[PDB]
Amino acid sequence: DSRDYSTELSVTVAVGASLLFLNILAFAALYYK
Amino acid sequence: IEFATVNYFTKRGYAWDGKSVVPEK
Amino acid sequence: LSRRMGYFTIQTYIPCTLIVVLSWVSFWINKDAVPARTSLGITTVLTMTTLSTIARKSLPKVSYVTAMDLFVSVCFIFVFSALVEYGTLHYFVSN
Amino acid sequence: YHEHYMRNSRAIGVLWAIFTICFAIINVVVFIQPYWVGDSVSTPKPGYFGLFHYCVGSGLAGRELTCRGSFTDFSTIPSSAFKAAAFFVLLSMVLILGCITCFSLFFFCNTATVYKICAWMQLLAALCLVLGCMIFPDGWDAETIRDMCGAKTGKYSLGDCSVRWAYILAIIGILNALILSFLAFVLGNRQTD
Ligand SMILES: CCCCCCCC/C=C\CCCCCCCC(=O)O[C@H](COC(=O)CCCCCCCCCCCCCCC)COP(=O)(O)OC[C@@H](O)CO
Ligand SMILES: CC(C)CCC[C@@H](C)[C@H]1CC[C@H]2[C@@H]3CC=C4C[C@@H](O)CC[C@]4(C)[C@H]3CC[C@]12C
Ligand SMILES: CCCCCCCCCCCCCCCC(=O)O
Ligand SMILES: CCCCCCCCCCCCCCCC(=O)O
Ligand SMILES: CCCCCCCCCC
Ligand SMILES: [Cl-]
Repeated sequence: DSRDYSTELSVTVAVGASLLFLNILAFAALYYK
Repeated sequence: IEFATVNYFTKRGYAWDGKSVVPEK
Repeated sequence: LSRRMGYFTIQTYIPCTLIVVLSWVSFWINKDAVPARTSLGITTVLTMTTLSTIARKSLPKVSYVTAMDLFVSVCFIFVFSALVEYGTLHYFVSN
Repeated sequence: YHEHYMRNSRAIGVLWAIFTICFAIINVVVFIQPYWVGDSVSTPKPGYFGLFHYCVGSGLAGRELTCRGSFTDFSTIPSSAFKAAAFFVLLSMVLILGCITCFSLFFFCNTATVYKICAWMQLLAALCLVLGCMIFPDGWDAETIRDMCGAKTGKYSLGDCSVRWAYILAIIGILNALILSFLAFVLGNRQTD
């Protein structure tokens, strides 16, 4: 087994950034009067 | 659970008194 | 070896869940039916206490919680909370 | 304009609930899955460990990952720091599940009150998650963690091992929790219009 963790961390950071960016879109819809 | 459902729809807290006639609907 | 769960599903989990549902039934009983709701809550607690005795029959006297013990304990907390909830409701509605 | 504002507020509330459920899923997954730290090529033994659980290899050119640890039995947890971190993460999970339960209160209670209740409870869950993530490294000086990772490890000293997906997902959960708390606060203060 290749004992490296980059693709795993890559997908984890990707989904995390996706959820975070969705929440920033929620802020964008919110603060916009 | 059936008794719970029955009790949910019971309006009056007093039972029939015997003497009084019930006007059937 | 892996344990089978027909025994524990039929005799422990389903009864505990149903006793918890019967504890919930007290909320739908009309307020001011104090004997009915009090009897329902306390006798559900008694039934849960009776059910919690057979959980440890198979096991030795291990000094840690198991999954079954956790489930039974949470169900006991739920029925206890229901009874205490009705007690608080009755006290604050009477005065 | 009023109907547009109402539709936007309703949609943002629904999406906030969806993201709250997603963060609860994240919190449960990081609490359960034992992939907070992981071995490396320089690690003498292979294995990993979470908040409380830990698997280690025997070291005979095979996996044979003996797994020990359980939050339900605090004796098996390697260190007091691990116990405290696991307790804090559990408390955060309980808080977010409590808000998911309190979603039902939108039927009866005023929307501002429920929004602010989950705002505060998500804030507390975020602080508990921060405390857990800050306290968890303190236990790296435990004898078994040192044995697995190596002698270079210590308090706030990763050494040879590497952080795996669960720890970074927990950090993402902290950020998402703080964000959801702020979003709930602003939603509660905005629905009055
Ligand atoms: C696997 C995970 C499973 C987790 C699921 C757990 C389930 C959790 C329990 C219940 C959820 C449903 C609750 C629905 C409640 C929504 C009810 C609602 O819409 O209320 C209205 C406000 O709308 C509003 O802007 C409030 C909007 C925010 C609502 C937030 C909850 C949405 C949940 C929708 C589910 C999405 C799908 C998720 C599935 C994965 C006004 O009300 P109302 O004038 O009459 O009086 C209120 C007072 O102010 C005066 O009496
Ligand atoms: C009352 C509502 C709002 C919240 C309920 C919180 C529940 C879901 C929490 C409280 C205690 C938790 C348990 C605590 C310990 C363990 C042992 C671990 O090895 C697996 C998860 C497990 C079994 C947890 C599952 C989730 C749990 C049962
Ligand atoms: C925990 C579950 C307990 C079950 C309690 C059963 C009582 C159900 C009462 C609701 C009946 C349906 C009411 C319909 C509304 C109406 O009055 O028109
Ligand atoms: C120790 C717990 C016993 C169970 C108590 C159940 C019902 C408690 C009701 C609320 C008590 C607190 C109200 C105090 C009011 C006062 O000052 O007299
Ligand atoms: C796919 C893994 C699902 C983990 C459970 C999620 C629990 C959500 C609690 C509302
Ligand atoms: Cl466990």
